[PDB]
Amino acid sequence: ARVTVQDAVEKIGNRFDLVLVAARRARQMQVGGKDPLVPEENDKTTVIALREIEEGLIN
Amino acid sequence: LKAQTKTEEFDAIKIALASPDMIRSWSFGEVKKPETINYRTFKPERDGL
Amino acid sequence: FLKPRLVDIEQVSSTHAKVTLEPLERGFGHTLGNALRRILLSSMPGCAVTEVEIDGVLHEYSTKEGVQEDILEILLNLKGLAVRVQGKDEVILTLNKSGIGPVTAADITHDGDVEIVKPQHVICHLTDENASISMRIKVQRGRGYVPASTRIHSEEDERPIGRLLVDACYSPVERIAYNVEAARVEQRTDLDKLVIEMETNGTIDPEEAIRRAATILAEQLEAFVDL
Amino acid sequence: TEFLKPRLVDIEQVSSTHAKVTLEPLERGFGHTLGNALRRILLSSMPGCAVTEVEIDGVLHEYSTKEGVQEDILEILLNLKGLAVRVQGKDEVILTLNKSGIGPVTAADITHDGDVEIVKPQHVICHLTDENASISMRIKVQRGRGYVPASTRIHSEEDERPIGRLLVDACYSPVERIAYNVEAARVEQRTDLDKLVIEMETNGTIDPEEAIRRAATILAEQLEAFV
Amino acid sequence: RYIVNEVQDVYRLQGVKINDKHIEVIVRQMLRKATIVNAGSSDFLEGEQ
Amino acid sequence: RDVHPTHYGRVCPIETPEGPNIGLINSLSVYAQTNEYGFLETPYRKVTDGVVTDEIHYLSAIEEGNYVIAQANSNLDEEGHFVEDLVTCRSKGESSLFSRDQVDYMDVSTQQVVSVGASLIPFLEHDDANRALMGANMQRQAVPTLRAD
Amino acid sequence: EIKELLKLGDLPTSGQIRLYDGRTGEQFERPVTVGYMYMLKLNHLVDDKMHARSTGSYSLVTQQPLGGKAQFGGQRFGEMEVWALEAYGAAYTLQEMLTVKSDDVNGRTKMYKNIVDGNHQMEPGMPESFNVLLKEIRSLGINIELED
Amino acid sequence: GQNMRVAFMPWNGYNFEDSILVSERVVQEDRFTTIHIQELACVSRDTKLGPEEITADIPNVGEAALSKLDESGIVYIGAEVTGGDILVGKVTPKGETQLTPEEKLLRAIFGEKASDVKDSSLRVPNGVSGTVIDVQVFTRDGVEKDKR
Amino acid sequence: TRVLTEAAVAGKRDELRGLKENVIVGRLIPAGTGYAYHQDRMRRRAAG
Amino acid sequence: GRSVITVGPYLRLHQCGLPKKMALELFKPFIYGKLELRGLATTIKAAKKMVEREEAVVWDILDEVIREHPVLLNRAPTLHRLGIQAFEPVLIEGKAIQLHPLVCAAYNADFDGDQMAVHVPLTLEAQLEARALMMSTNNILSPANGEPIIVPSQDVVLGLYYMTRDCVNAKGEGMVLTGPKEAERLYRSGLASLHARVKVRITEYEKDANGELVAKTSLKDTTVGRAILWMIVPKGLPYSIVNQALGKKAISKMLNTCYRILGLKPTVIFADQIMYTGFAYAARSGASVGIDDMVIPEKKHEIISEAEAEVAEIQEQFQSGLVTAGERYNKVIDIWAAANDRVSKAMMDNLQTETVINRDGQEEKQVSFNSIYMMADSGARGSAAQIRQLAGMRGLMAKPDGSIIETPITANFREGLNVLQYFISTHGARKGLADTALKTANSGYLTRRLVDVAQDLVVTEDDCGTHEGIMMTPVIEGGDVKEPLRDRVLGRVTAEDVLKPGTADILVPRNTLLHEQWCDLLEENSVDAVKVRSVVSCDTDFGVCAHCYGRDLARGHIINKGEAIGVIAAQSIGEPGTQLT
Amino acid sequence: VYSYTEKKRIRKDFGKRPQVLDVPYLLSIQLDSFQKFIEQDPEGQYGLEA
Repeated sequence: ARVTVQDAVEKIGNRFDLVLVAARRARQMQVGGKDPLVPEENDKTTVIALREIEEGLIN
Repeated sequence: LKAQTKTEEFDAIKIALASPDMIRSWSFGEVKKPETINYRTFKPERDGL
Repeated sequence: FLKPRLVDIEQVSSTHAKVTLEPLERGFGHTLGNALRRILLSSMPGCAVTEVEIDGVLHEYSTKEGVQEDILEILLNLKGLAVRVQGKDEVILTLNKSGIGPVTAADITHDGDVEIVKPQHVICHLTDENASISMRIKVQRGRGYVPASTRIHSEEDERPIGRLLVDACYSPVERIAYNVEAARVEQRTDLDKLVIEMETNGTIDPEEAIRRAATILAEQLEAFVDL
Repeated sequence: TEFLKPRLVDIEQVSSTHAKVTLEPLERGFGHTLGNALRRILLSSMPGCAVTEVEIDGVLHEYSTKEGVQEDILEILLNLKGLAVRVQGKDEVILTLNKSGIGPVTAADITHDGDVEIVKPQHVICHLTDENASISMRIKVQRGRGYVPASTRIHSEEDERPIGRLLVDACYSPVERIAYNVEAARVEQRTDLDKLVIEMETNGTIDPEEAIRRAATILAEQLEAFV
Repeated sequence: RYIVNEVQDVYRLQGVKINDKHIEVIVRQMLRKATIVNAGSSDFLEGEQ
Repeated sequence: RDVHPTHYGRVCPIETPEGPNIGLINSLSVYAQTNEYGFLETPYRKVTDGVVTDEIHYLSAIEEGNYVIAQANSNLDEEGHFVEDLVTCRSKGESSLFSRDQVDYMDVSTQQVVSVGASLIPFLEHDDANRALMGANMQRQAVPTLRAD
Repeated sequence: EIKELLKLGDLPTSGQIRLYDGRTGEQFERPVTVGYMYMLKLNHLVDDKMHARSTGSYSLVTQQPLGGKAQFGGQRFGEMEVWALEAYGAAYTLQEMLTVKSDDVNGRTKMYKNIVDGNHQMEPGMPESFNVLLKEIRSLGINIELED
Repeated sequence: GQNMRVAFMPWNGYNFEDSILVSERVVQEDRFTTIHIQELACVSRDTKLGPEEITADIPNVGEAALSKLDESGIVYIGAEVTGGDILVGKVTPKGETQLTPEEKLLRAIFGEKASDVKDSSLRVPNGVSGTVIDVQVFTRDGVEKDKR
Repeated sequence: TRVLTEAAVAGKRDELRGLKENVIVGRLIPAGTGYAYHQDRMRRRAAG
Repeated sequence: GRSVITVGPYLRLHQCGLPKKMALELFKPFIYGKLELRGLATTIKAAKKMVEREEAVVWDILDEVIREHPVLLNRAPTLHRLGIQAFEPVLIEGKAIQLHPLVCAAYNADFDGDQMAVHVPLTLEAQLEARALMMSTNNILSPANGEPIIVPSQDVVLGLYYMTRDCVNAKGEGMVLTGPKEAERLYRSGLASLHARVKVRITEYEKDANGELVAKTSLKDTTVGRAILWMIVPKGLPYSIVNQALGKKAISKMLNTCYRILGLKPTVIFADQIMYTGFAYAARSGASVGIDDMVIPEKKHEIISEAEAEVAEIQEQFQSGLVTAGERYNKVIDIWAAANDRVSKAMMDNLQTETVINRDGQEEKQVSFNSIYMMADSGARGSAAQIRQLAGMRGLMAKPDGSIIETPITANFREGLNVLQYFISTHGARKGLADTALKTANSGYLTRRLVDVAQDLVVTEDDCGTHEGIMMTPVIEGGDVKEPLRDRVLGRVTAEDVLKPGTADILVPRNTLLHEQWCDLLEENSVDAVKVRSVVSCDTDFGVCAHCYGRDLARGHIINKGEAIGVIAAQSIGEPGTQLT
Repeated sequence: VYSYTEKKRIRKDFGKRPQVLDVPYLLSIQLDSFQKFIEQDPEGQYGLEA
């Protein structure tokens, strides 16, 4: 589980458009799109997107 | 940059005054008979509301 | 190291006793003290009223001609029955009583497996001359605290609508507290002793009590050993 | 009575620092009767060793310094309390520490006896300046149980008439801190269960895995006269 | 600066420390009206933003 | 909503439940008797210039605030008469000092002043009465137990 | 008077006796005031107000809230609580709270039948309230305009 | 209320003034139990079509809904009524406005009350888990009801 | 009513900008991501 | 939905605890979507029946959708922005929302009946703001200044006073220590007293460099308490701050420097661990009350007796004709108040050092172990002034007319004071109650008109164009500074280049992000005039620009462009508005 | 002094003021008004008669 996502806040400073990014991304992981690369572990796709921001691979 | 020429989000509303013609643009019928019922058959009066 | 062991169990009564442990090493008076205390305080095999069918019952909240309290409060008394079984999973105790007198725990159909420890335990009274009561107290054995409320969602398909579901309080114990003091053996520098003052209404023998608890700890440690 | 068998045991091992042992299921007073159990066992009775007795040569004063070492002599001694050792066939064993040269006197400069099991030779006993400096000390690891004081258990040496004994509180504990988390656990269709998540840290003597194993065996030993 | 010194004074009996920007946001809105004094375009007494 | 010593003996500014109907209650007393029309009479013992007679009287709010009456805190002894020669008395509703040769009344019993919810609480003089106000509310909500020890 | 009574035989004149902690058996420092006192439970048994309701049935004619104090209860979201939402940096929950989460009768239906299927993102739509004000001004002579 | 053992000692967390630290004892022994009886009732017959029946049965339901309702349309007193079980079977004359094309003619030739009637009973309000106790019913003055 | 006519009388075409405005209608206020759209709408309004 | 809050100690700082079944009723929707996504459900109808049967299937799925759900714990009646925060629900067996104690300071609540509602984020939008800008562990700052959301203000901090307590009666006081780790293990067995003064070899970090915390060797002498403390302190925090007397606001600024010098995360871990240890020592310090723990001063009764025959002397000086009847009252008032302050001069020395114990020498004087003293040191809830008027004479109150009692209460609440005087004290009760009651209502209405006028103020521009601002100065009135320079400037933007006691050397260029470091400069220089720009002088049309507001926000960085400020200010002035009568 | 029921349970009375006037029916004001209300009244007792 995550205790501090301040890292995500720094990779993408918008903190708003950031939500629109993961917005369309959650859409891909649901309605066709593409499969979630990082093998998920209980964490819904919303949190999975959170993790992808911290790594900064998909923005 | 250049924006989108397609519908993406709502916009600003202009509130001033409009002409009676502007109004009639949405009229799709003229109500004639004022009575809303058929009295006998429990049914909606045609040519009415 | 001298193996942990209990000396002669200080028996003052059949219902309540206090185990005494002499060969306790540094800290075991407290180790086993609480390692047994908690289990002894909750999970223990007891016998409690599950379902009872009384005859004169339109509804459990009725005033039967001849009894001081509710029909359900008759069941309230039945909730803490001091019955002791020998092997049955469940057993039916018939209670029939007609005549001027307090319906004690002696007028019940005394079955061989049903061993009430306190015969004079008055449930309810039957004071009217020409009145009568007749019921069947279906008591079973379990452990812990299990209520018919958490069991009421099903109805269990009841044709004999006299089968009222009541609270199964499976706790023979009531008073478990441990004390400590200087224990002296012949070969050792310092040992601790343990005196667990346990109270049981009269369903499980004091030794069988500490027996079951210790055994459950053994099984709850089964899986805990594998890394 | 009802019986539920242990299921799902999450061995969350870190191999060195600690281990979080999850276990199911623990009914009313089981995450308790078992959690408390381990705490006391780990802080009262457990085979562990560490340096207890130490003799430099004669100058044993708690606030003095010996030319060659920049630290105080007493502080050298607490570094010894940290030295993790474990003898299993002998009670108290006497060694010798001889080192002379530029560099910190690590625990890898001691005479390594069979009984003595220095798991962390890296632990510097005392820093040594760049010179010859013939530092010497009769380091002496002792076997013990959990955490017994060396302030009351002071042996009969140069302690009575004179003053030349600085025996420190040897860490006989293979543990450092105990913690636990109890949250709602379940059984497919049972009511409320507790989840036994015991967190235990070791000092560096034994690998947590077998430590949990050693502990479980000893509790079963406490129930050898019961179940 | 006196208003913030006076209302904060009240807060001195209250032992409160406020980032003064806020007390002033309230004050700025109370001064949204700028009575256009000199004769010009709008009017001679037209109060505006 | 103010309290005044002229309520000592009939009205309880103390007892007034918390919630919707607060402040506007001021309870009726146990020794209180609603007059034939609208008044209320308060039981006071007639102390005639020295001897406290056991004759109980019924006064109004006008007469109470018109005569010198003693509180329930008036130490009598051996005979029932004032052992002292001075006592705190309400002349018009003000607790002041009066001579024994002037006092005309004294409160009958320590209860001839409060209500059901006031008298019910032991040692009211020691705990605050606002807690009795809140306590007033709590009284009319006591829970039904099965076996009442 | 109290004390006179307690010395008759041999009693705890000082109801502040020393307590043995049942957790193990140690004694606490400075014996405490312990004994029998009197409690007073009220009629406030939460089972008269704890009638859980968050999602059920709303009104027919309009967006009318049907519920009282005991049964069928629900948190009253008012215009002042609206300002609370308008007071925090969280503008997204604000959006929800006055559009799809608490406005459109069609908005929640059209979205609930999709969250039960799973899709983490929503779309506004058209608030019927506007549809009232909108046509109303049309009778007067006002034009709504949305271009590009 | 009740008088019992009370001690004064802070535990940092479990008793901040109003927070009371209670021991299993009470709730476990029914030494402080309160009893609660609630009341419900069903409005009567008369419809623009005809009379009504207190069910006298209960059409097209599961096994449970039958083992409890007798030929009077009432639930067996002393049964298990929790959550939202059926209590009183209430019949309601469907009506002209509801009739259907593919069903007509049956109730025009075959009989009379073999279809026009439906089932709109009443159930246990969410939040109740007890036992139906007293039942008092009354019938059609002048022109007697069914077997009831 | 009064303020309604107060603006209508002259025709002060307020583009429905603001908090409370977008509150009653139920749309994005020019704040945070809402203003994102609004800056793109700034360049979009009264232009072509 | 609605719910009550409770303890639940084991819950970490970033996670709250929701009750099993209540959680079910509210997260049902997501369960359905998740079920037909993983491959377990058929249709929504089939899924409803799954929850309908308590399927072991949904239980595992329940774990998956709650154990990591950034939720909004919103309290509707909040007259403040930071009253709406976020946490992480956990499968907890209970009937209430177990909350982490170190957050209650922010909510200004306790554990005894606080009603809160739990809002479910239906879209990732709400979810992302939830753990990002709403999370407790992610916004330990206040829009008023540098107020750390996370701070021990309960007996948990009093528990820490038992930690950093210092009495001479301590076994081990004299030996030396080289390891903080074994110090904690010295107490885990409970041998050397936690009050033992031991010479400790500590490593202290202080980041004065560009990306490097220069450390240094330091030998100090502290109790085993602070020794144990040090073991979990993030490098960024200098030893100086933790070596003190330890108090409510003291431990408050502890974490404040810790954050304003190092960062967020180290503070998170910090807070949690202390919480657990704090509670341990709080238990060991059971503060008792009831008749048995209160005391009476040997000087109280004598000074009252002095001022007793003394007023009897004034009674006689009235029968003689030296003072007027009115001047008699006020004079008596003065001397009883004089006796009142002398009652203070008694119970304070008494209750601050009378406890003496011998160790390593003769009986040394140690701070009273009396719980009243510990309360008057760190503090939790309740003023030691009313406590003062519990063990000492209450003094004077208000009369049924309005003035002040001419016949003071000379008794104390340790004993049971008299009917009549307490009956006049009954009038005092009246007073208090009523006031609170109505003022709260009209105060919220005050903030109503406040927001009614400031909601149009949202930050819409980046840069304005004004070189003007206001003169922020430490308005020193009377003696020492009252309203400082730092807490009026902290969080804003410099209006213009401010100077040092020296000219032609700027300490804060006009364009600067004003925070701790720059405010530390405002404090170490002779600067008295620091002009900081505000919205009142903002040139921005229809709003304010980012460069005019500053960095003040849930975060300590650039203010969002579209961040409404006028609204959060009405709230932030009406907040103390409730504190006004 | 002691009646049929006082044979089983007695409350320790302790009054400081030797009384002459003893406690009456607790709910006087209420119950006796009911008696005046619904009864045969030949004159005009406050109740149905007044």
